[PDB]
Amino acid sequence: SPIIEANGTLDELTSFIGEAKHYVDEEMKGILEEIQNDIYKIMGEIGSKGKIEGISEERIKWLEGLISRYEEMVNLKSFVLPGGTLESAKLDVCRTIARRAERKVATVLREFGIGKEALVYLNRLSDLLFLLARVIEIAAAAQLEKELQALEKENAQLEWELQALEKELAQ
Amino acid sequence: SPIIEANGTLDELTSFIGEAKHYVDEEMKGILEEIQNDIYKIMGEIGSKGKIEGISEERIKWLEGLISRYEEMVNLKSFVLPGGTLESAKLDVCRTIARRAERKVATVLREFGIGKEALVYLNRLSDLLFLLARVIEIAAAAQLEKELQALEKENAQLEWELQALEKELAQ
Amino acid sequence: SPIIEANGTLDELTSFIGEAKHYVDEEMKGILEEIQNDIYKIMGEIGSKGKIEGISEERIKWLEGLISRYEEMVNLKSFVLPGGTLESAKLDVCRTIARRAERKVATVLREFGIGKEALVYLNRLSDLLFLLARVIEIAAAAQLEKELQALEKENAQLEWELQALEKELAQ
Amino acid sequence: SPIIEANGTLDELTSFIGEAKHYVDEEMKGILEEIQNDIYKIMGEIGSKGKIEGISEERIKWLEGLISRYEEMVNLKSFVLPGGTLESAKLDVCRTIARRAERKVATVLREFGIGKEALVYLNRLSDLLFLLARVIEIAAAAQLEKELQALEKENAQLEWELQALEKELAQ
Amino acid sequence: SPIIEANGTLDELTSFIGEAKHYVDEEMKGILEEIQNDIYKIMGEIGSKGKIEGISEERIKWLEGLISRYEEMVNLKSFVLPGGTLESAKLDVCRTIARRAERKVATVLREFGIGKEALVYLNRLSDLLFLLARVIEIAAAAQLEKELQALEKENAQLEWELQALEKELAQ
Amino acid sequence: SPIIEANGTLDELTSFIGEAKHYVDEEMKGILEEIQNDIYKIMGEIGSKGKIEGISEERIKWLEGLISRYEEMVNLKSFVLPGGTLESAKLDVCRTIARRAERKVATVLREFGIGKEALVYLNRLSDLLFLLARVIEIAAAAQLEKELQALEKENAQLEWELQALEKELAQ
Amino acid sequence: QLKKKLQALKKKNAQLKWKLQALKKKLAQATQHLTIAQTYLAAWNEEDNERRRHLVGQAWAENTRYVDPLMQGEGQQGIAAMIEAARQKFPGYRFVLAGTPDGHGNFTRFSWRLISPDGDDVAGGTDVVSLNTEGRIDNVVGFLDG
Amino acid sequence: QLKKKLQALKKKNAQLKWKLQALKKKLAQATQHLTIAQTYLAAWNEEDNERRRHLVGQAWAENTRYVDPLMQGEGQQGIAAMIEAARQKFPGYRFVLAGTPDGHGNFTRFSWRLISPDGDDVAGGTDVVSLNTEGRIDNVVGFLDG
Amino acid sequence: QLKKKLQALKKKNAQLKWKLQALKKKLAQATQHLTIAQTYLAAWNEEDNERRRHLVGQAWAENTRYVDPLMQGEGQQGIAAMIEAARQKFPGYRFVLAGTPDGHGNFTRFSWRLISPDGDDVAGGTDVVSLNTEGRIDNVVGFLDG
Amino acid sequence: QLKKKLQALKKKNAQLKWKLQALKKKLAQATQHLTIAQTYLAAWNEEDNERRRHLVGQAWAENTRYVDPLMQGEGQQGIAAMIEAARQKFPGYRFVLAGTPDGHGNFTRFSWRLISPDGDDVAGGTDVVSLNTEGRIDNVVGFLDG
Amino acid sequence: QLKKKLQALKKKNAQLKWKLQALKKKLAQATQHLTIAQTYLAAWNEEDNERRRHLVGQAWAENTRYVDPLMQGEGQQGIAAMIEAARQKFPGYRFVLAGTPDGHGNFTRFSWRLISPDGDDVAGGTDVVSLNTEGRIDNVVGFLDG
Amino acid sequence: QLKKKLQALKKKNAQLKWKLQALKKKLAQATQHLTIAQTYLAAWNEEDNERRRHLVGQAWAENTRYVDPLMQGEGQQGIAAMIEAARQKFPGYRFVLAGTPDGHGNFTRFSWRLISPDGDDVAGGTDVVSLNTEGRIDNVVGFLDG
Repeated sequence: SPIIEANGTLDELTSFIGEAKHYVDEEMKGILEEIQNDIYKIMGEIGSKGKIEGISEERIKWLEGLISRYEEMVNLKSFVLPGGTLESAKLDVCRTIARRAERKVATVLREFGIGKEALVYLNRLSDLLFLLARVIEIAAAAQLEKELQALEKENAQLEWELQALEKELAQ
Repeated sequence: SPIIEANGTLDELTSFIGEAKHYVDEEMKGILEEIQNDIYKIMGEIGSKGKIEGISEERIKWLEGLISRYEEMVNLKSFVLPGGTLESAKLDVCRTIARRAERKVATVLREFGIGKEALVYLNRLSDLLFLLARVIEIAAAAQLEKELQALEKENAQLEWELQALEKELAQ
Repeated sequence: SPIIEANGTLDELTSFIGEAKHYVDEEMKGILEEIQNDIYKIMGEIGSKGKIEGISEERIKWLEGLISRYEEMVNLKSFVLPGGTLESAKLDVCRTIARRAERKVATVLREFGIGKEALVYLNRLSDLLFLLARVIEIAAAAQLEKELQALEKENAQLEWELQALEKELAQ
Repeated sequence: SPIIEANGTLDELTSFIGEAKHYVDEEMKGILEEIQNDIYKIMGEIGSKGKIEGISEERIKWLEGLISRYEEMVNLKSFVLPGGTLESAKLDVCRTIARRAERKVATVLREFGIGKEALVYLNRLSDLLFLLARVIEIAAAAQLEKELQALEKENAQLEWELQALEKELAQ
Repeated sequence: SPIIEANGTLDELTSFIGEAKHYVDEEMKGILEEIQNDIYKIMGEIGSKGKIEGISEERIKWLEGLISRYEEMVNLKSFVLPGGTLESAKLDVCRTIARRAERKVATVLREFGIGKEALVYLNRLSDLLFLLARVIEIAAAAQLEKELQALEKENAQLEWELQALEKELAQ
Repeated sequence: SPIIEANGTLDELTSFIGEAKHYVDEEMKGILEEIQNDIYKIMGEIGSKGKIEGISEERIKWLEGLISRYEEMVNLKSFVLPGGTLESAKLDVCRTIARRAERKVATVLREFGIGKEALVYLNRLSDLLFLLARVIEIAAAAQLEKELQALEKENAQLEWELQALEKELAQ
Repeated sequence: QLKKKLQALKKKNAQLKWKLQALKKKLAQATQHLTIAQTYLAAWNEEDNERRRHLVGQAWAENTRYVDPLMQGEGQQGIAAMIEAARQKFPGYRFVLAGTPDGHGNFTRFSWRLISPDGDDVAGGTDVVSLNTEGRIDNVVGFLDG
Repeated sequence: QLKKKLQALKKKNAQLKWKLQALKKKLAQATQHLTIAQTYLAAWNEEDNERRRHLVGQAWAENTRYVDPLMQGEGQQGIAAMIEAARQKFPGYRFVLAGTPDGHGNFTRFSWRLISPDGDDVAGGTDVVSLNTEGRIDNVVGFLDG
Repeated sequence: QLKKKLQALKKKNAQLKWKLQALKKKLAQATQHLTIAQTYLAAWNEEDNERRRHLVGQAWAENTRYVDPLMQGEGQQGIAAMIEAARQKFPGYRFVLAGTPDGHGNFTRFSWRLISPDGDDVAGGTDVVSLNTEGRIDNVVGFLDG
Repeated sequence: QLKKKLQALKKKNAQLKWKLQALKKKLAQATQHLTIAQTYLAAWNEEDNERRRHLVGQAWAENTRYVDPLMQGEGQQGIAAMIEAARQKFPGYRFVLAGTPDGHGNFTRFSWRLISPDGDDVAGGTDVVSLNTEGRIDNVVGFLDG
Repeated sequence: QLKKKLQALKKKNAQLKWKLQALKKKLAQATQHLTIAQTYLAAWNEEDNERRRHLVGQAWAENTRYVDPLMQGEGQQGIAAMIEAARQKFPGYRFVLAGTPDGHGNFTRFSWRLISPDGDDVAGGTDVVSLNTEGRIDNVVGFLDG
Repeated sequence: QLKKKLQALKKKNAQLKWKLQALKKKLAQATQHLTIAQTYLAAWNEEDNERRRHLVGQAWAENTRYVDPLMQGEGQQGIAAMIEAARQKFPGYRFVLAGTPDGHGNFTRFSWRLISPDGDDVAGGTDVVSLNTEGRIDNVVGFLDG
C-alpha cells in the first residue's frame, strides 16, 4: 500500500515537527509551524490522488531561501555527529523520518504522477532540518564559547589581583 | 515478513506510550499503563499465531467508554494542528505509530485470521490518543485562559486605583 | 529498496541515540557516543556494497563485555514494563528502532553478503539497550529506595521523641 | 578744800558721762556730749574764782526744754527702781555723782559768789538724767512689749492652724 | 552735812547695785534686787531723822545667812586681787562705795541715834559683796578649769590615736 | 577721819583698775595689774601709820618711764574730751578717783609724815592714766583711720572699673 | 522674768512652726493618694471607652505595667485593652473608693469596693500604684480582699 | 504569542503594583503633614486656654522647643505661656491653613494666613515642625512671609 | 504511587519536625519557671542569713522591687532585710513549691505552700517574678491564697 | 559720725562689688555671642572647603541640625555639603557681621549682611545658634531680613 | 595667760582633729588597694575553676576589660576563659602579693611575685585595676617586671 | 567535558572571588593599625604644643583614658598635659614606628623605637589603642620593651 504507507509516514513527520517546535526559539518555531502547515497541504494532494490541488512552488522556493541563509553560517558540514544538544537531537530525528517519507512519496509520484512539487519539497526539507540542528549547535555552543572565555579571563584577572595584594601587605 | 514487521511496530508503539506517560497527569498515566498492558497481551496473540489467547472484548469497550467521555469535551475536532504543547506532542506521535501498526496488524488478521479484537482495539486506540492531545490542549490552555483574564482584570483595577489616588492628592 | 530502507532506518537509529544521550549520566553518554560512532561505520559498509571496510569484531566483543557487566546487576528480566522513568523510556524507544533496522540489515547480508559483523552487532545492541533501561530503573529507583527508608526512619524517630517530651512536661 | 573737792567731783561727773554715752543712741549721745562740753565750761568758772566767764543762761534753758520733752513721756515717776537695764544703770550712776558735785558747788557759790548759773544747771542736770534712764526703760521695754505681743499672737494663730489641719486629715 | 553726805552716798551705792545686777545670774540678780530694795528702806529712816520706820532685823539675818552659805565655798580669802573677771569687778566696786557709806551712816547714828540696824546691815553687806566676787571668780574659773582639763585630755588622746594609725599603715 | 577716808578711796581706786583691765590689751592689762599691786602696798604703809614699809622709789621711776614712752606718742594733749571710746572711758574714770585719793593721801603725809613716795606715786599715776586713754583713742582710731582710707580707695577703684566695662560693652 | 518670758516664747514658736512644717507636709500626702485613687478608679468607672483611651494616653506612661491575680498587662495599649474588656464584661458596674488612701514615696495603697449596678456591695480590692520619673503612671498592682 | 501574552502581562502587573506601593506611600505623607498643621493651628486657634494646656500636655513632649523671629520658648509650660500670651493679645484672631502642607522625614513645611476677626487677609507665615522619638512634638520653627 | 509516597512523607516530616521545634521550645519554658521558683524559694528557705546576702547580691539586680499585701521593699539591701526579718520571725519554717510553675515572657507564676516546722500545711501563696535586661531579678509580686 | 562713716562705706562697697559681679557677667555674655557668630560666619566665609570640613568636624557636633527658609540639613556631613554647595554657587561672596550679637542661655541672636564680591550691600540675615551639652554646635536656625 | 591657755589648746585641738580626719582617710585607702589585690589574686590562685566562674560573675562586671603584653580579654566570660587557660597551663602555681598596694581614685597599683609550686621566686608583675560605677571590676591592666 | 569545563570554572571563580573578599578585608585592617599608630605617634612627635591640643581635642574623645608603667591620665586635658610634659622634658626627641602594626576589633598593637635627637637607638615600646563608638580615641595602654 504505497499510498497508505506514504501518507502514514507523512503524518508521523508532521507529528515529529509538532514536538521539536517546543524546544526551539520563536523564529525556529514559526518556520516549523509553516512547514507543518505545508505538510498538511501535501497530504491533501497525495490523499486525493490529484483531486485536490497540492502545494505551490513558492513553498519550495521558501525553503531554498532559508536553506541558503543558514547554509552561509555553517562552514564544516561533512563530519558532525547527530544530537550535539537535546534541542538539536529533536531536529535530527525529524530529518530521518522525513527521509523515509520522501522515498514513500517518490513512489506515489512514480505510480500516480502527483506530488511532483511535494517530492522536491520533502527533499529540500530534510536538508534544512540538518542545518538547523547544526545552527542550534552553533547558537548553543558559540554563545557558550563566549561564557567560556569570560570566566577564563575573570579567573586570570583575579589571580593577578590577589598576588598583588598579598605581597603588598607584608611590605 | 508481515508477522515480524507487525510485531516490531507494536513494540515501538508500547515503547512510545512508556515515554509519553511521564508527561501526563496521574489519570492519564493510569490509562496509558493499562493500554501498555493491553498492547503486551495483543503481541502475545499475534506472536503465537493464535496459540495464545488474545485480548478480551471488554478492553475494546473500555476504550470506547473513555473515547465517549473525552469526545464530549471537544467541540471542534476537524482543524487542529498537532502538538499544541510539549505534552500533547508526545501523544500525537504515538497516534501515528499506532496507525502503521494498525495497518500491519490488519495484514496479520487477513492472512492468519487472528487479531480480530486486536485490530479493532488499535483502530479505536488511535482515535482516543488524538482526543487526549486535544484535551491536554484544553486542560493546559483553558486553565491558562483563566490566568489570562485574571491578570487582565487585576491590571485594569490597578489602573483605576492609581488614577484615583493621584488626583485625590493634589485636591 | 532493501538497501535504501535499511540505511534509512540505521540513520533513524543513530539519531535516536543522539537524543537519549542527553538524559543519561557521563558513563552512559560515553558508551552511547561510541555506539553512535559505530553505527556511522556500519552505514559506510552497507552503503558501499562492500567497497568500504565495515566494523571490526572488537566492536562486537566490546558490546558483549558491557552486556555481561550490566547483565550481572539485573536478576528479574522477564516481566518488566517499558519506560519505568523518563530516562529509561528514551532507551526503550531506541531498542525497537534498532529491531527493524536489524531486520532490514539482515536482508542486506542475505542479498549482498556484507554486514556479517554489522548484523551481529545490531543484534547484541538491542539487548544492551534493554538492560540499560532496567539499570536506569535500578539506579533511579534503588537510590530512591534509600531515600524512602530514610524519611520513614526519621519520621518514626520524631514520633518517639515527641511522645517522650509531652508526658515529660506534665510530670 | 571746798574748791579742790568741788572741782574734783565735777571731773568725776564729766568722766562718767563719757562712759555712759557709749551705751545710748545717737540722740542721747549728742545731748550727753553737749552736757560734757558744758561741764568743761563750768569747771573753768569755778576753777578761776570768777576770773573766767562761766556758762550762759541758755545752757540752763536748754536743759529745761529737754526735761519738759521727756517729762511728758513719763507718767509714773515716784516708784521706780534704779537700773532697769544695763544702759539705764549707767545714767543712774551719773545722777548720784552729780548730786554730790551739786552740793560741793553750792558751797563754792556760798563762799565765793560764783557759780550761780552752774549751781542751777547741775540741779536740773540730775533731774534730766533720771528721766533719761526711765525713757531708756520705756524705749527698751515698750518696744520689747511689742515683740512680746507679736510672739504671743503668732503662737495662738499657729495653734488654731494646727488644730484645723489635724482633724481635717482624718475626715 | 553728815545727813546729806550720808544719804547721797547711799544713793550712789544702790545705783551701783543696779548696774552690777545686769552682769550676774538670776540667783545673784534676785539677791541684789532685794538688797537694793533694802537700801531704799534704809534711806527712808535716815532721811526722816527717825520719823519713818527703818529696816527690820530680819533683813540683817538674811544677809548673815547668805554670807555663811557663800563663806563655806571660799577657803582662801586673805590674798586675792580685786576684779578677777569683768563680772567680779562690778561687785568689788560696789563694796568700796558701800564702805564710805557705812562710815557716813555711822556718823548719823552717832549724832541722831537712828540707823542702828542700818549701820550693822551695811557692815555685813560689804562682806557679802566681797564673797560674791570671789564666788563669781570660782564659778567663772572652776567651770573654766573643767574646760581646761577637757581639751588637755582630748589632745593627748588624739596624739596616741594618730601615732598608732601612722605606723599601722606602713606595716 | 583723814586716815579712814584716805584708805577708803584708795580701795575704790584699785577696784576701778580691776574693772578697766578687762577692757584693754595684754600689755595694758599687765601694767594695770602691777599698779593694782602697788596700790595694795601703798595701803599697807598708810594703814599702819608707818609701821609697815611702803612702796619703793623704783615703783615711781617705773611709772615715769612708762609716762615718757606714751607721752612721746601724743602731740595734742590740751583739748581732748574724756571718753572717746568705751575702753578709754574706763581709764578716765579711774584718773578722777585717783585725784581725790591723791588729795586724801596728801593729808595723811601732812599729819603723819608717811606716804612721801605714795603721794608722788599717785600724782604720776593720774598723769599716766590720762595718756593711756588718749593712746587707746589713737590705737582704736588710727587703726580705724586705716580702714577708713581702705574702703575709700576700694570704692574709687570699683567706680573706675565699672565705668570702663559699661562703655566697653556697647562698642 | 522679763527676758525669760520673751525667750521662752521664741523657743515655743520655733517648735510650733516646725510642726506646722511637718504637718502641712502630711496634708499633701493624703491628698496625693486620693488623686491617684480617683484617677485610677475614674478610668475604671468611665462609661465611654474613647475618653478612657485618651485619658490613659495622657495620664499613663508609655512604659507602664499592671499585674493582678487573674490577668496582667503593660503599656497604654495593653492596659487600655484590659480596661475595655473589663467594662465590656461588667456594663454598668462601678468601683467606689473605700477608706482613706495612704502611702509613702511613689507608692500608694488604697482599698475599694465593687458596687453592683443595683447598688449591692458584693466585694472589694486593694491596689498599689507607682509613678515614673515623668509624673506618669508606670506600675499598678492590685489585690483581692475578703 | 500565547506564552508571550501571559508573561507580558505579569511583567506589566509587577510594575503597576509597585507603583501602587510607592503611590499609597505618598498619600500617608501629605496627610501626615496636614494632621500636624491642624494640630499646631488648632492649638493657636483654640479660644479656651484650659483645653490648650491639656492638649499641649498630651500632644506635645516635655522636651520640646520653639523659636521664631520675635520670641522663643521650650517645653510645654513655656509654649503654653507663649500661646496664652498670643491669644490674649489677639482675641478673636484666627490662623487658617494655606496651600497644601508637605515635607519629608520628621520635617513638615506648610504655610498659613493670619485672618482678622472681621475676615480680612492681613498676612501669613510658614512653620517647620519636628516630632520626637515618642510621637510627641519636640521642635517647631516659624517664619514670616510677605 | 512511587513519587507520591516519597513526597507524601517529606510533607509529613516537615510538619513533625516543626512541631518538635515548637515542642522543645515548650520544655525550656516550664523549666525556666521552675528555676526561678527554686531560686526565689531557696532564698526564703535558706537557714543561713549570710549566704542569702551573698546570693541576692549575685542573683538579684541592684534595681529590683518587691511588693506584697503586708510589706514592700526594693533593692538587694531592702529585700535582704525583709528576708532577714521574715526568717527571724519564723525560724525553722519552710516554703515548698506547689503545682507546676508556668508563665510567659519575663513573667513567671507559681504557687507554694507554707509548711510549719512540724510539717503541717497551714497556708500558701502565689508569686510573679520579673527579670531585668541583665538576667537579674528586678521585680517580684506576691499574693495570698485561701 | 565716725562709726557711721565707716559703716556707711562698707554698705556702699557691698553694693558696688556685687554690681561688678553682675557687670562682668554681662561681658562674658556679649563676647560669647560674638565668638559663635565669628565661628559660624568663619565657616561660611572660608574659601577653602577642606579646612571647613575639618573645622565643622571639630567645632560642630555629630548630632547637629540646621534649618532655614529654603533648605535644611542635620549633622556635620549634611551641613558640610550645604556649606560646600553655597560657596560653590557664590564664589567670592562674603558674610559680614552686623550689629552686636546678643542672646541668653544657649541661644545667640545676631544679624549679618551679605556683601557682594565687589563690595555692594545686597541683603542680610539673622541666625539663632544652640550649643549641645558637649560644647559643640547642635542647632542653627537662620532667617531673612528686608 | 588664763584666757590664752584655753584658746591656745582649742586652736591646737582643731588642727589635731582635722589631721585625724585626713589620716583615717589614708587608712581606708591602703586597705581598699589590698582588698582589690586579694580579690584579683584570689581569682588567679583559686584551684577550683567553678568557684572562679561564680566569683567573677558576682564580683566582676558584665562590661569589663583586661589587657596585658601577651593576651587580652573583656567580659566575665572572656576573662573566665583566660583565667581557666592560665591555671590549666600552670597547675599548682601561685600568685603572691609583693609590697604594699597603693593607688588613687578608681586606680590601684600593686606588684606581685610568681611563686613556683616548689616555692622558688621566678618572676613578678604589676597590675592596675579599675572599678565601674556599680562597684564591679571593669578594667584590669597588667605589666611585667624584671 | 564541555558542560563540565564551564561548570568547573564557575566553581573555581566562586572560590577565588570570596578569597578576594576576605583578602581585601585584610588590607583595610593593617592600614587601620598604621593610621592609628601614625596619629598617636604624630601627637608625640609634634614639636608645636598648640597644634597638639587642637589635634587631641578633635581626634581624641572627651572620655578617654591612658595608663602606662610610670604615669596615667584620662581625658583630652589630662593627656594633653602629659604630652606637654613629656615633650618639654625631652625636646627634640622622636618616636618612630617599628615593625608593622596589627590588631583586631577596636584593638591595635604596634611597637616603636625611641630615637635620640642625634639619631641613636636607645629603647622602644609597645602600645594598645581603643576607639570609642564615635570614632574617637577612648583608651591607650603603653608597654616597655627590652
